[PDB]
Amino acid sequence: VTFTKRKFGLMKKAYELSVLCDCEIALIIFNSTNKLFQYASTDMDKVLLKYTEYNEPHESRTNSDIVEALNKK
Amino acid sequence: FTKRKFGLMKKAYELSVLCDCEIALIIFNSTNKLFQYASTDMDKVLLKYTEYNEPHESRTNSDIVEALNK
Amino acid sequence: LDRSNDKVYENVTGLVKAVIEMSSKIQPAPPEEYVPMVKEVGLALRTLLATVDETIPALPASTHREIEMAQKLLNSDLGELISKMKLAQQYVMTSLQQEYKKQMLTAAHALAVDAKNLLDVIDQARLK
Repeated sequence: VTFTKRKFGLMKKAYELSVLCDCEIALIIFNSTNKLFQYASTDMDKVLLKYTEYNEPHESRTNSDIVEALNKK
Repeated sequence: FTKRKFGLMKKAYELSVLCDCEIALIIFNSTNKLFQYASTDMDKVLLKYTEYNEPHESRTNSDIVEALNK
Repeated sequence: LDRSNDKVYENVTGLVKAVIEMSSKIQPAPPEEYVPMVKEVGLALRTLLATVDETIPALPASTHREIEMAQKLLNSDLGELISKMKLAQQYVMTSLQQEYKKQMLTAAHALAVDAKNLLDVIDQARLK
């Protein structure tokens, strides 16, 4: 309904970011009924294999972090 | 870039709560510096992905550009 | 053509899958196709190390650093496996395709060995 619209708008902006700032992006979406929707700017498997090799800290955000951030403007 | 990054995560959160979805987001920047997002927990979402053998909608850059021209 | 209610499609697809599955185990193994296989190795390794990270503090201190070293040995084992996979892809149809297929299988052997030792080291830490 509006899920298909908001899902595609997410994949579109991820693609824009991958080209504008030269990034590798993977996107995994499970819906309420546990169907899989996925987007990758290059190859999903390559991005995920490159993800596991990363034994190192980095920025990690979650819904809790996002909700707090939007509660101070 | 940093605005584009937070804007993408902010939009991934909005889809998570407005449509009840578990979402993982993995970003490598131009120097292979890692940034990530998970609506609930990255460990469980990826775990859920590993056990998914079934068919699904999978899209790449070529799919987006084709759709963008309608 | 909606397939939500087609059992014939379900069984035919299931039949085709078993044939493809059988052919992939008999007839190896185009590099570039290695990438999802090694990915699932790296994913299953991550959940194990994160399981250990949250488990170590419940174990005695005298075993902390013997466990942390077997972790790093498994990390090097993975990066080592990834190095050989990329070499096998570079030589898809050359004299050394078989050479790096063997070296991947050596790094696979080392992953099983150094994970079993990680298990044995933790089993020892439990004995209190």
